[PDB]
Amino acid sequence: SVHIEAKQGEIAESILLPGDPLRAKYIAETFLEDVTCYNNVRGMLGFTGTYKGKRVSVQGTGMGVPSISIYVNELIQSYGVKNLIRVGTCGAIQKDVKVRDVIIAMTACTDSNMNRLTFPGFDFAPAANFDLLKKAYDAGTEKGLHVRVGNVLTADVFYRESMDMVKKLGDYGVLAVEMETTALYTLAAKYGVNALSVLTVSDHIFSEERQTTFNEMIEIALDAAI
Amino acid sequence: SVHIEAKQGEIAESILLPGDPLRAKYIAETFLEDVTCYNNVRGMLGFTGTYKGKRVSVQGTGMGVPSISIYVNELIQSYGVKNLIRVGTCGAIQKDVKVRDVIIAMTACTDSNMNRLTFPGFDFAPAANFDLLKKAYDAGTEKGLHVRVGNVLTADVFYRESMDMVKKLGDYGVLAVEMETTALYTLAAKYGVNALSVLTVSDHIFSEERQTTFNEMIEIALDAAI
Amino acid sequence: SVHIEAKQGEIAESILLPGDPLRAKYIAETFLEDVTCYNNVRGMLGFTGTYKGKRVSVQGTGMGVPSISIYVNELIQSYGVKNLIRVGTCGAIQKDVKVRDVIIAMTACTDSNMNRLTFPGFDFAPAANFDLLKKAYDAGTEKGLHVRVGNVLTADVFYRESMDMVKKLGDYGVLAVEMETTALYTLAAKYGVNALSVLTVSDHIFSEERQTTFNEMIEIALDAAI
Amino acid sequence: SVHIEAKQGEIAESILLPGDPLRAKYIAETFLEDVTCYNNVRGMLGFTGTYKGKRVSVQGTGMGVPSISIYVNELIQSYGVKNLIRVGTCGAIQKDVKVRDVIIAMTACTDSNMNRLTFPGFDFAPAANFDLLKKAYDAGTEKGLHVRVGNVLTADVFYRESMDMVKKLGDYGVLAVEMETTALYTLAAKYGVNALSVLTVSDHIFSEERQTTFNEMIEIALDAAI
Amino acid sequence: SVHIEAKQGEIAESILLPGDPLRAKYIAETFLEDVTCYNNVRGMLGFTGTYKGKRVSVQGTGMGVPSISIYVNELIQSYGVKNLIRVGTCGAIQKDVKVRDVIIAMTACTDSNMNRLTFPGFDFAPAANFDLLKKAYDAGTEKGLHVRVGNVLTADVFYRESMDMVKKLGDYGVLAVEMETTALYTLAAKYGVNALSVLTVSDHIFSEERQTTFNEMIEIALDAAI
Amino acid sequence: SVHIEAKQGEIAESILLPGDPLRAKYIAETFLEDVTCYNNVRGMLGFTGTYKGKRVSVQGTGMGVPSISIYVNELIQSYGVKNLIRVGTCGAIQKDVKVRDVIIAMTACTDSNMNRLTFPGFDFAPAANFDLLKKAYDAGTEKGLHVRVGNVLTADVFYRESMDMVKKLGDYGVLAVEMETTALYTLAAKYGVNALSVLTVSDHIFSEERQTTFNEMIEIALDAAI
Ligand SMILES: O=c1[nH]cnc2c1ncn2[C@@H]1O[C@H](CO)[C@@H](O)[C@H]1O
Ligand SMILES: O=c1[nH]cnc2c1ncn2[C@@H]1O[C@H](CO)[C@@H](O)[C@H]1O
Ligand SMILES: O=c1[nH]cnc2c1ncn2[C@@H]1O[C@H](CO)[C@@H](O)[C@H]1O
Ligand SMILES: O=c1[nH]cnc2c1ncn2[C@@H]1O[C@H](CO)[C@@H](O)[C@H]1O
Ligand SMILES: O=c1[nH]cnc2c1ncn2[C@@H]1O[C@H](CO)[C@@H](O)[C@H]1O
Ligand SMILES: O=c1[nH]cnc2c1ncn2[C@@H]1O[C@H](CO)[C@@H](O)[C@H]1O
Repeated sequence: SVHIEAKQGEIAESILLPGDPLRAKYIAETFLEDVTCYNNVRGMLGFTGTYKGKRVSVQGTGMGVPSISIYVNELIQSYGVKNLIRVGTCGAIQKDVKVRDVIIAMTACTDSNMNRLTFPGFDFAPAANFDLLKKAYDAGTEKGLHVRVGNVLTADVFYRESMDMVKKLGDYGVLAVEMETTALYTLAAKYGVNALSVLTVSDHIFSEERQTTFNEMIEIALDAAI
Repeated sequence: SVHIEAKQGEIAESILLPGDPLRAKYIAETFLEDVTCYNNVRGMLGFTGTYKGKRVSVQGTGMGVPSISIYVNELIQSYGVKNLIRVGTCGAIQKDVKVRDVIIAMTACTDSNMNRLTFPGFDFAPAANFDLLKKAYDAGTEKGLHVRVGNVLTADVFYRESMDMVKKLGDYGVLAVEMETTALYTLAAKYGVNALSVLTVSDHIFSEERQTTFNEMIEIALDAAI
Repeated sequence: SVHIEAKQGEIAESILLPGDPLRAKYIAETFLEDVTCYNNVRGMLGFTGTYKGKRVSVQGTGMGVPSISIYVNELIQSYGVKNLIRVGTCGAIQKDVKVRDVIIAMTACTDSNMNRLTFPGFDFAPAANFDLLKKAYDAGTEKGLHVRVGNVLTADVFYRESMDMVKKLGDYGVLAVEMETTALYTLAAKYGVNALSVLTVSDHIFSEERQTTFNEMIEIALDAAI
Repeated sequence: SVHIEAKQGEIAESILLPGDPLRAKYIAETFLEDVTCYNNVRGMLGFTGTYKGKRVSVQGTGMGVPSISIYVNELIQSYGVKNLIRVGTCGAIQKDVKVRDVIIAMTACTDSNMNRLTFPGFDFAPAANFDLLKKAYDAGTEKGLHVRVGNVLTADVFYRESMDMVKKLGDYGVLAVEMETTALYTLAAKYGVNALSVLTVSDHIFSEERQTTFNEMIEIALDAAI
Repeated sequence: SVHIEAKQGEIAESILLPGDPLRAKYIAETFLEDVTCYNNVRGMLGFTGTYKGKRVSVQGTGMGVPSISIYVNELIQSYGVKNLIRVGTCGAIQKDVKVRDVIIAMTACTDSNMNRLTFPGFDFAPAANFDLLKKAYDAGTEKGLHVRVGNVLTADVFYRESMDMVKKLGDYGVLAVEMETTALYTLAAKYGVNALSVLTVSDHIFSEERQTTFNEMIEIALDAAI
Repeated sequence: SVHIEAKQGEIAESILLPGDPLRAKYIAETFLEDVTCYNNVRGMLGFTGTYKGKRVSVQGTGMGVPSISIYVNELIQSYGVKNLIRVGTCGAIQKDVKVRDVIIAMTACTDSNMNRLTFPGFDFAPAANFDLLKKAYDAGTEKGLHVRVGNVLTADVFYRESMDMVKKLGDYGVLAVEMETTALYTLAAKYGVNALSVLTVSDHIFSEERQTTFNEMIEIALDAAI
């Protein structure tokens, strides 16, 4: 495809989607066997390997709705991918959420215009695939993680001049801020495929230090995949 | 409160919220013991009774975001209600969804302006309480119902001149159209209380005949309450 | 129709539209002869009777744009109604307006999205039928009422977190807040029929105690109907 | 003021507001006695004279919301004007409205952003002063004119690439298109003064030849002023 | 055309566009030879004459996007004009910009809705013709003027209740406020013709006294025309 | 900073900003001497070296407004960068623009919400620094390139379901589509620093094969930097 140099069939139907391509490399090296790297266009590493008998891929997305939308469109429409799990980080926007918690996004709020342009006059609420969500939740629960299922903010701006609206969203239960989920969930819905975002809380708004938790999370994402 | 003539303490902390006050009456008479009617202002019947040892209320909301918002604000802020489950009907906007299916709303899209006014520039995705959602899902699964967990449209207009956008939402996985969930979920989040919407599919967009299914659904809503 | 169980011909061409179905009952019992109740679906009472030799109906609408829009669409499109007068209450948003004043709405402002969706990019100003407005104004003047003709706010939210914009609207002459007029006026215009809203001021923003005034108002609404 | 070179006291409290400054000149010469020209800044002629014993002014506004807003702000805030009647032309957007009809605007729709910026999230419906409206209506009725009271469109664009929305507005009863009323009515309301627009229909969307009608209209505007 | 009474061929292909028709008269009398006045409709003077061997016109536009849009549409579509240079005034919204500076607008911000209606969901940035811009810049530089090339605000409201957003725009480098450029640049782009705005700073937001500078500016606009 | 691991002082005040970090590597290796790599966080390579006696940096930005906004905020606010030139690719949206043309963006249109959130109610037109623009234009002209100065679209979506609005923008002179310029220009303006985007046309909407042109373009960007 335009941004992925893989041959047809090289990408598995189940794929993990970290924002950082170096985390894709880490995931492939740490968890997968029989690995090949199918993409290095723009340095946006993608790999396919085997986890517990199943082929599974891992593809960096870059940061932000526009970047992830490119990769997700291509994965679905050019490579036939069916199950897409973002494995990311996020910033807590409530005191109740703690660093190293795992958040599974039911849905996402956004300051992006992407859905307003598609559905003029409407507020589109991008939703997770419930079956994947339940699998990941059950796996995280059995792994002994602190798992929170709820709402997140998909932000276009990392550096915002006023945080008043982010604080207000936190007062309405929005758990954390990240930069991809709206796009993943919307595009998966458009194409009738299955998506989920599983996030580790890295700080509060108001790698090695989270690597054990981060691995445990990758494990539940892989499981909800296989 | 302005629209509810109940004395303090007369409304239970767990409440079912049908749109039709005559369905509130039906639910109270059919399922509850030790019943009293605490409201008849505007004919918007509300009752409190006992179900399997637990006090539980049932309150008509009327139709539309503005109507349900009045009752939900008053229930939460004047009567201390903590768990609110809408028990409603909806119109399917996909062929895969069938009449008499039970839909549990994860989230809701809307053509209402209510959240745009609260969060200028943002798309707020109103989300269910996951713990209530899981309880209801598990109860419906064990009851042997066809339960679908997903996205719905909360519409301000029942009679729309063009259905193009409703069809488009259906193409993005939105299951059905109804007229309350955005408001319930948003206000419950605002006030830190727990909400869910459990809906029976009554037709396709494109009482007695659903009374057995409707009862089974009330049963799972009551259970997810007690 | 979907929400009205009347047979064809049972609803008169002129109809009064209180928000409260119990007020429809009061109006029918107090003012009309040869009365029959043609609807009890959702408890949303509707009656037809005779006032000074003319058949006239009275139909509760419920609260909010979405609720009244359902009934008004059905009345116009399924029952051939031609003259629709809302008889309601409102909350004053200026000191000059006094409790028990009668307001006849020329037009209405709104925080609803209903017209933005119909007329993207435009501000639609929903207007009263002038002939009905003049009749009601003249009747109220001759009855010796305090009648104010002007602008109102049709609100989706009764409970607003900030009243800054409501106060600002009051500074621009908007008289009172209510929850139906935009929809009535817009739909009547769409279908080429005649609408008016006549409101009693029940309080300030910043039944029996208004029953004499309320009756006098019903009287002018009936007159502007016959 | 910035755009009007009049001394304090030179402008009467009642003023007619044609869009064309040459029509201001015509009105002054044709109807007024004891006339002086108080402004020629930007050629935007303004005059004060006497009509039936009363001082009255007439001021060109130019075309469009931004132009009239300049003059109306200055007239109200710098010159203490209290009654402002636009006397203009318009283009019919319905077959029922005929050339040479006089339209008295109750309210106005718009494609301008001026009110969206003032009242974010709301649709502001700019309304006529009812007392002036009634006076003008009664005067036109007694003069034997075809007078229509209703809704108009205040357009920012005279030349629109698609007329679909203008046609749709006509289907919702909007009578004609012009380019000033929203601003006049909104600013008069802001400042607690009295405004009206009285328009002659000059063509259909889909001077001498209207001069008799145009005079008769000026006459009713002057009367509703004195 | 509707607002210009010129015969075909009477308007030159290059035209200067002051907002004030009396400035059009001044420009024609001061700079042009062999002059004729081709328009006095609505007092909106237009002239054609000869400058250094070339026919060139000058046409008042009035104030605001709607007014200039009328004239520019007619000039382009009815009279075949190809090069349009607004010669105007503006109010500085930064301390760095000084009275009597000449601003050449690269682009313009706006509070008008005109482009939102044309391009729903998008922010259209109206741009100058670079070739005209460079010519004018080089001419102003050689004339020894203080020339600033940058961004301006095209405002619908001259009198704004809060200046917070205007100040904020100044903090983002917007140089000055005026009332026409968005429309000129957008319409010229629509029709594939060449536009520029050249403005003299007349004051700060927070004729004779600028007549020497104003002439020098007209001179560079004429030059960028011939 | 959060996304750049450079020490203070390691990044030069003038910086080139390709979207592709592998192009940053190419630029550093091909054009610069005394090179060091100061960043590999997220694989988003950044280098500093020397070009014709001047220190200059080159930093990948990733794709889309949100990604470039992160890097540009950090470069300006944490590293004191003063001159920022994006060196990118774009897709032509007019037949007149040809593959391998160099476009220098005066301004940018967008479907992003980033500026609507910052300037509610306004259309912000993000503008290039004119001095940098002129330098680059003059350098490209002297190099013998086909240089076009004009408007571009900064898109959030690479894959759009309908191209109607993109085609319409092309009809209004917008030259090409890319995914960063609005953010670069807006943030540079916010912070009072100097930005430009210089783009090679890589295809039409409706590496080695452009490497000679691409180098020549890098050369003019470097020059407009030194
Ligand atoms: O506090 C945060 N705000 C925004 N995005 C965050 C935050 N924490 C983690 N991410 C995630 O990391 C990248 C940005 O650094 C984005 O991919 C975003 O999803
Ligand atoms: O097809 C439908 N469209 C809209 N609302 C519906 C539909 N089916 C059921 N409801 C529900 O019933 C009431 C309206 O009749 C509303 O309360 C809505 O939630
Ligand atoms: O102060 C008020 N705010 C909003 N609606 C009001 C107010 N006063 C009367 N109504 C009217 O009564 C119902 C809501 O209680 C709505 O039908 C509304 O039109
Ligand atoms: O058909 C029309 N469209 C728009 N404005 C009109 C029309 N007819 C009359 N006017 C009025 O005349 C000026 C514009 O020529 C404007 O002042 C407008 O109010
Ligand atoms: O400070 C200003 N604000 C708005 N417009 C201005 C300013 N200074 C000059 N103009 C220009 O003069 C007319 C309005 O008086 C408008 O044509 C506008 O472009
Ligand atoms: O046709 C195009 N559409 C959108 N972006 C493009 C196009 N051509 C080049 N780019 C540029 O390359 C990346 C996306 O592939 C983005 O950085 C964008 O600026």
